[PDB]
Amino acid sequence: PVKRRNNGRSKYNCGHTNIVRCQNCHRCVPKDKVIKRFTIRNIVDNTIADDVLNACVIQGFAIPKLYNKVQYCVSCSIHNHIVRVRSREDRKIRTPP
Amino acid sequence: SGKTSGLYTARKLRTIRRIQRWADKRYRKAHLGTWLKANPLEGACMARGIVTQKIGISAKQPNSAVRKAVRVQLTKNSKKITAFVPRDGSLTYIDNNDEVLVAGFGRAGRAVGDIPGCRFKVIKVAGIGLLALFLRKREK
Amino acid sequence: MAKRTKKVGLTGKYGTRYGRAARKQLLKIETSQKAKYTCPFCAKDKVRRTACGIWTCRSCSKTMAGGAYSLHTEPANAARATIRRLRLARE
Amino acid sequence: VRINVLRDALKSICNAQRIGKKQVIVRPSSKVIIEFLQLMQKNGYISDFAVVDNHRSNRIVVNLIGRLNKAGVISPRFDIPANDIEKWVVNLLPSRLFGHIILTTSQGIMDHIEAQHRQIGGKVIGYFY
Amino acid sequence: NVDLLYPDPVEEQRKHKLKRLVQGPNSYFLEIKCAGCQDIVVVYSHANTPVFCPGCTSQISIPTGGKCAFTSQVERYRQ
Amino acid sequence: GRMHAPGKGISRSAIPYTRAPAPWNKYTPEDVCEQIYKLAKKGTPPSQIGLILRDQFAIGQVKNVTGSKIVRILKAKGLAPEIPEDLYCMIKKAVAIRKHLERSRRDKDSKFRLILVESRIHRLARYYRQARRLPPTFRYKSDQAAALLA
Amino acid sequence: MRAKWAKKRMRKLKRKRRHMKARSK
RNA sequence: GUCGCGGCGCGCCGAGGGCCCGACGCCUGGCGGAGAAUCAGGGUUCGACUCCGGAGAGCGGGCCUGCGAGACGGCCCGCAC
RNA sequence: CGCUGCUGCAGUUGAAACGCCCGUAGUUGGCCCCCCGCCGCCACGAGGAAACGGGAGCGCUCCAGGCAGGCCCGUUGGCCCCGCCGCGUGGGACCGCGCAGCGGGCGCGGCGCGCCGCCGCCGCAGCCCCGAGGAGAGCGGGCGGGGGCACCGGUACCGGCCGGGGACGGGUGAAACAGGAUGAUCCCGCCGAGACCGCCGGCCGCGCAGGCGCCUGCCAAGACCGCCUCUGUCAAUCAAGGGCGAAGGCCGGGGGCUAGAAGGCGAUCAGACACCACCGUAUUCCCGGCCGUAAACGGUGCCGCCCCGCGGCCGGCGCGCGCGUCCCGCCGGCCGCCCAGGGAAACCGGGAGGCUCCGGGCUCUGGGGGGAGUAUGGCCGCAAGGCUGAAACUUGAAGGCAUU
Repeated sequence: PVKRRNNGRSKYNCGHTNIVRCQNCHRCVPKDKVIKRFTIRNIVDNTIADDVLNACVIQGFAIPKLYNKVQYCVSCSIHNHIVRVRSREDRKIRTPP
Repeated sequence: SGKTSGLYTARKLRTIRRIQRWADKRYRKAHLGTWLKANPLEGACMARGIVTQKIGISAKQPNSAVRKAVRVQLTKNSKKITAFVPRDGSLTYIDNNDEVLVAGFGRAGRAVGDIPGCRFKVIKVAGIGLLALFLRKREK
Repeated sequence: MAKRTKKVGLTGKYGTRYGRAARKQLLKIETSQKAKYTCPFCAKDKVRRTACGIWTCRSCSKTMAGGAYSLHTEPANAARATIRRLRLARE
Repeated sequence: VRINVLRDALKSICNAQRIGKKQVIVRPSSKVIIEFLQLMQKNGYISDFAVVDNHRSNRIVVNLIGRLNKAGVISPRFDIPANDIEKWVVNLLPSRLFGHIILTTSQGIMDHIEAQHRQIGGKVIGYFY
Repeated sequence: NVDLLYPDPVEEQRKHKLKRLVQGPNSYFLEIKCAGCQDIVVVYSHANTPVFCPGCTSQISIPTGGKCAFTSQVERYRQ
Repeated sequence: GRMHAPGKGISRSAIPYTRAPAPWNKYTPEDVCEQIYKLAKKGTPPSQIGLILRDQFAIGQVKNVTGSKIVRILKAKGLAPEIPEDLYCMIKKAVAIRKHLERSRRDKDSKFRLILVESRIHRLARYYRQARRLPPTFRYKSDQAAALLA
Repeated sequence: MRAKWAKKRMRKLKRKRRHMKARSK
C-alpha cells in the first residue's frame, strides 16, 4: 500500500538530495524528508526582556532575535510531537496546524 | 508489452512459446523427462516388490494416528518405495519381504492425505488384492 | 603484441619468482623509473633517471633533484605549494 | 513514430464520440483512411468528411452523426481465407446481421458482405460497428 | 457554433503554427524605411543575421531569440 | 524523439502554403541562382546561404522563386561540398570534443557525449554511402577525422 | 534484516563448499 | 568406376563451403506420413501394428547366383552366444 | 486451463521492465505516383491410391454392421476430404522493391523479327512528388547545484603556542571510564593541517542514469524556445557487442582533521560480548586501476496517437494593453487535484484511460510455494564475489488490497 503520493519526500525531478542530521537523534536524513521547521524566537524570555530593557544603559536597545532552522528526523519529530500522526483523510490535508 | 505481433515475427512467437512453456511446473514434470528417470514407478501403473520392513508412519497434524505402511524395494529399479497398506488392519495380511504390487496414491507422484512421504500405496500382496483379502472375497 | 597478457609487462624478467605482491609493486616503481618525464624547462618529455633522486633532460641538458622513482613526488608537490603560499603571504 | 495511421485516427473518432463531439480533426491523412471513412459514410455510421489538404501529409475534419459504437484496426493486416471470413465476423463483430468488417481485395477495399457475395478473400484493414 | 472547416482567424493565430489547421508561416516579411535612405528594405521579423541598411555601414538590426529589435528609424510590417 | 537525448521538442520552421514567388520581388531566378553560386564561391554552408538570402535579400524560400533546392543549385553549377554540410558539421563537433578531452583526462561526461556524436556521424555516413552521395570507401575514423574536416 | 542475514549465511556455506572441494582436489 | 549423373574413388589445381533467418556439435524410453485421441474456434497430443514408403533380419563386414538380393528359412569370414 | 495466451495472459502493490545509455543482427517502419514489371496476397482451375472422417442409397429381425441389394441409373456403391507452400490462369487493393533519358531511320536489313551499333536526327514539357506537430544539421537569444581541469574564501570540529584567572571538568535517562594545582574546563589572541561547502535551499532547476551547491576563472557540451535556414527518410526498438554506474570493498601510492565497520573499556541486564557513554584501527578525502551491486524504486521499459477541468513552478517565444517581471496565449519540462474511464481494491487519471466492445511497433521478464539463486558447467574478477543457472525431493497454501 503506497501510503503517500509524495512517498514521504518532496524530491521531484531529482535523484539525490543533500543529507542533513536530526538535531536530537543525530541521524542522516534526506533534506526533503527532514522536518525543516524555522524559529525566530528572541534570545531572552518575554519577562526577562522587560527587566533587561530597564537595566540596559544603551538607548534604543532591542532584544536580539535568534534565528535557527530545526531539522528533526521522522522518528525524532513524531516522538517530541513536532508533527503528529493524522487520519487517512487528514493526512491528505496540508497547511500549518 | 507488445507481444511481438508483426507479419514477419513468426519465429519470435514460436521461440517464446517453446522457452516459456517450460515455466509451468506441470508441463515441466510431464515433458522434462526428469520424472521418468527419477520415478520409482517409471511410466508404470504399478510394480512388483519385496517389503523391506513393516513400519507405521505418524500422520501429519491435525490428524493423529500411526498409519501402518511398508517400505518396499522394487524389482524393476531396485529403488525403495514407502507404500501405505490401506483399509483396516491390512498390514497383518502382509508378512516381511512378501511379494507386493504397489500403485501410486493417485496424486501423480504427490503424497495423498495426512500420511507423510507416501507417493504410493499397496494394491496386492503375494498375488491377492488387499481389498479382496479385507472383504474376505479372496483369502491369503 | 600484448606479449604478456597480465601485469607481467615489465616483470616478465623475474619469471616465476619473488611472489605476486613484489612483482605488482615492482610494476609501478619500475614503469615510473624508466618513464620519460617533462622537464620544467625543455617542456619536452625527455627527463630520464640517472640515479636515485637525480633526473636529467636529454635535450635541456639540465639535471634536477627528484623522487627516487618519479621526477616529482606527491609530498614535494604539496610542499612547493605550501612554501609559495606562505612566501606570497609574508610579502 | 506513427506506424499505423488508421488506428490512431479511428481511436480519435471513437474518443470524440465518447465526449459527444460531432467534428474531429484527424492530423495524419492517408488513402486507406480516406477509403475507410468513405465506407463508414455509405453505411451512415459517419457523416461528411472534409480533408483540409496541406503541402504535407494532409489533415481530415470528420463530422460525426453520433451513430458509431466502435471502430478498430487489425495489426498485422492478416490474410483471410474467403471461406473463413465468417469466423472473423463471428468473433470481432457483434451479430451476423449488424456490423461491418472492412477488407482489402485485389478488386478493391470491400465490405465483408460484398466479399462473401463474390467469394474473394483478402487482408483485413480493420472493423467498424 | 464552431465548424473546424472555417477556424476563426483571431483564434487560429493563438494556436501554434504546426497546431493550426493549415501549417503556415508564423512570421511576416517586414519593410523598414532606412534612416539614411528613403527606400524600404524588405527584412524578416525574426531575422538574426546582421542586415546592413543600404549605404549605412552598420547593421540596423540588433538580433534577439524572437523578433529582431531595430536601432535606426524603421517602418512597421510590409510597405 | 531527439535521437541520443530524452527531450521531446517541436521548434521546427513552418513553410508557407502558397508556393508563391515574392510579390515584393526584385530578384529574377537567374539573379537568385547567381547569388547562391557566388556565396558558395566565397565558401559558405548551405544553411548560411539561406540565411543570407532571407536577411540581406527577401528570398523567403529559394524553392518559391526557383523550383530547386539550395544544394541542387550548387550541384548544378558544380560547387557542391564533397562531404555533406550535416555530416561535416557533426565531424567538426566531434573533433572539438576530442581536443577538449585531451586536456580533460577525467571528463567522463564528455566521453559519453562523444560516443553520441560519433554514432550520429556513423549512422549518417551509412546513409550517405547507400545513397551513393558519399564514396563506398569513405569512413569516419579518429585519425582521418582531423584531416577530412580540413 | 533476516533476508540480508540469510544471504550472508549462504555465502559462508558457498565458501565452505568451494574451499572443501580444493582440499578434496 | 558404375546401369548411370556426381568427390563417387583417384591424381592435379586453387581456396573455398557453412553460420544469431541458430550453423556445427551433442542428445533422443526419435521410424516417417496416410492417420489416431480430445475437442465451439484456434489449438494440443500421439504416431509399434492394418495402407504406403523406408530400414533390418545376434553383431560387424564380404560375396556369388540371378532380370533383379550386397539375400541371411543363400554362402563366406571376424566377433559374441 | 484465456493456469502457455496467434485468436487470448500478466509485470505499480499477488510472480515479473534489464541500474543506465550507445549499438550490430533482428523486427518494425509518415504520407505519396492510379494503370507495368517482378513480388508476396487472394480467388479459380489442372493433376496426383484407397481405407479414414463426413455423406447419398440400402431393413444385418434391431443394432454395432456391410456396400449391399432388387423383379433394377448401362441396379448401385455418388460426392467431398491426397492443404497439393509445386503447377497454370485472372485480379491488382494492400504489401516489398526497379540502376539506366527515351525514341525515328539506317533495318524487314541471311524464312518475321528482334539485338547490337551508326546516325542531333529534331521527335520528348526530354530529367527534382513534397517539406512529416519523423529525425539530422544551422542560426539567434536566453537556460540550469550539468561535466572536467583550474584557482581560492569561510567558519566549524581538531591539534598546537602564549596570556589571564581559578576548581572541578566531562558525560548521562541516571551514572561510571578517561581530562585537571605539571593550572584543566573557561575566555581571548594567534598558529597549522585535513575535511565540509551551513542559514539562502524549494510540489527549484540540471544531467543517460548513478548523481549534481565556496570564489566558481576556462574548456568543451546539452536540452529547450524562436525561424519563409538547411538535409530529404537519413527513423523506432534492440540480442551479440560496448560504455557508464551510489555506498561498501579491493590492489598500490598521497594524505589523515572529523566521525568511525574491528577492537578495547565503562555502564545496563538474569546474560548481553547489544542498544547508551568513552577510546579508537580499517575506512571516510585525493590519484591510478579493479569491482559491477543497491528498496540502483515512479517498486510503473521505450517510441508514438488521441484524451476534462482546476491551479502552481521553471525555461524561451509571441498577443496585446497604460504600463505591470500585469494580462493572455503558445508552451518544453516539473507538479498537485479530478469528471468520465480503469482496476481485486489501495489508488491512476501528463495513465495504471481509449480493452472480453480484447490486435500501432519493439525489446525484456513471470507462471502455486519451498528446495534455490543452491548444485554443476561456463564466463568475468586479485579477491569479495558478480553474471548465467538446474534437478532429486517436499508440500496447501504462500501472497495482494481492503473490512470488522
